[PDB]
Amino acid sequence: VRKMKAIYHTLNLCNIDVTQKCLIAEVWCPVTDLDSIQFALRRGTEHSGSTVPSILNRMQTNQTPPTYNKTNKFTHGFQNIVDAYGIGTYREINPAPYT
Amino acid sequence: SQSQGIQQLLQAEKRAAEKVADARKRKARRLKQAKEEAQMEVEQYRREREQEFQSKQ
Repeated sequence: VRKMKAIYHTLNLCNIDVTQKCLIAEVWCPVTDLDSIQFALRRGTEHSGSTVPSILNRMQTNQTPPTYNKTNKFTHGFQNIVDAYGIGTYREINPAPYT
Repeated sequence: SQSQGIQQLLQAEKRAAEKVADARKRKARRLKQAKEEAQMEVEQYRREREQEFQSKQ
């Protein structure tokens, strides 16, 4: 139930087109993981009976992107004590590996 | 390319709307034609039954 709720809430945070039963949304995603996203989209739409191409196309990124630092079971804690002071500038040098 | 995708989808939606409204206009026209033809067929029936009456008479 929680998952369904999250899904619908996510879809609310979108712009539903008026003239077609199709949805456009902008998303942030890792660049390196874009292929993984497209494969996931392929599987998702394949489950859907309409098999819409569902093509995600990059836009001239020009708003401030979020700062994504990949962490694991070990490094997550160190990243958090850094984040506690503030979130680094996009493409800032991450101090955590030295912390 | 999304702004172009947007423009393409808007053009497709424009055409779709035009095609459906046109179908509705056609529906109205066909309905009127249906009534006109029906009345002509009714007259044909009237003529034939009048001829049958004359034969019987």
